[PDB]
Amino acid sequence: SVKEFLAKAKEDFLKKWESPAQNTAHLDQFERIKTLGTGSFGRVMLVKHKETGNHYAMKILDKQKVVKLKQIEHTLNEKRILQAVNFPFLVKLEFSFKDNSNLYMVMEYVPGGEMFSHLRRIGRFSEPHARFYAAQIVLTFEYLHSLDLIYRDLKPENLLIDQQGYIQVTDFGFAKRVKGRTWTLCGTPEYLAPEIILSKGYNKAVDWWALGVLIYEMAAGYPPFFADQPIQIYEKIVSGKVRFPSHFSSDLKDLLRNLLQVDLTKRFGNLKNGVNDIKNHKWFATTDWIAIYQRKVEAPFIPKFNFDDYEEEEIRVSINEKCGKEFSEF
Ligand SMILES: c1nc(N2CCNCC2)c2cc[nH]c2n1
Repeated sequence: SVKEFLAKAKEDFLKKWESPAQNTAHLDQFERIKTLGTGSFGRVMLVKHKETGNHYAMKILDKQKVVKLKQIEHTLNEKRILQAVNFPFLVKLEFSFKDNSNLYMVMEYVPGGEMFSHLRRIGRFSEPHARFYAAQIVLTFEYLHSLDLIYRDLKPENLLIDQQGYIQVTDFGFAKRVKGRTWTLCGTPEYLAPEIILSKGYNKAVDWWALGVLIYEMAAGYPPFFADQPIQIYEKIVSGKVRFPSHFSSDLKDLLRNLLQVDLTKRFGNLKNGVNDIKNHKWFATTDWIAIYQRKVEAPFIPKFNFDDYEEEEIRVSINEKCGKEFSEF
């Protein structure tokens, strides 16, 4: 049944992967409300789609700046991945379009903010609460890896909490469709697997290491490897020593020791049994996997009807088309 679901999901993905979506919608169809985040070559705004009244998060990217920072192909690959994937815990890309100045990606609005912010506000989660969130990541990585996608950007900041208290994964900035090995040093230091830091190639197993870090951080209220200098963080990561808080259950420690396995060939999620070594672990014994997928489990936290404040700026669109041919495939 899981095998049957994933086989169908692979077919669905490849159809969209090989034949991308047509350009939909225009700027004036959305009322601009508030800036939700800013970056070097773009910003994300809370918008209301006028005709439906639906609220969305619109990513506005400055074309000239994308071209300047050599981010053309990165932008296109990221869009291509977003429009092709379909899973409950991945943010829906609703519309994409472009004008003379900007590229626009209109995504599902996730109102409850980042898990980072939730951790900053409430501290460590109980093991049952950590397990609720962990279960959604497991199923998400199961789905993504079945499509040969490595995520390689798991961190609390990239996990947004929806009105039902469920995770919506944003930021496909480092996501890569790869069969076999790759080498790029990308991602936040705290969450990097030893094989990313070291000169050797890596595969999808890096996502499972990152899951180990996330579960540790949720249950402890701090990351397993931290220091002021990234090099010092790396030294701790490669060394293979983790200190577990005294309140960590035996089941939690065993799962974490197997996820935070320095030898990628011995790491849970990367053995012959695959995801089942994680899903069937004693720590996940109480987890109803179907119920999590269907979002039928009551969440630990429902956001109040969450984001940090940013200064507002109007969308300026030039009367002359910028970088037209460069973004033809967008
Ligand atoms: C267990 N069950 C799953 N379902 C929910 C019930 N209908 C079939 C698909 C999925 C989907 C991804 N991973 C899963 N693990």
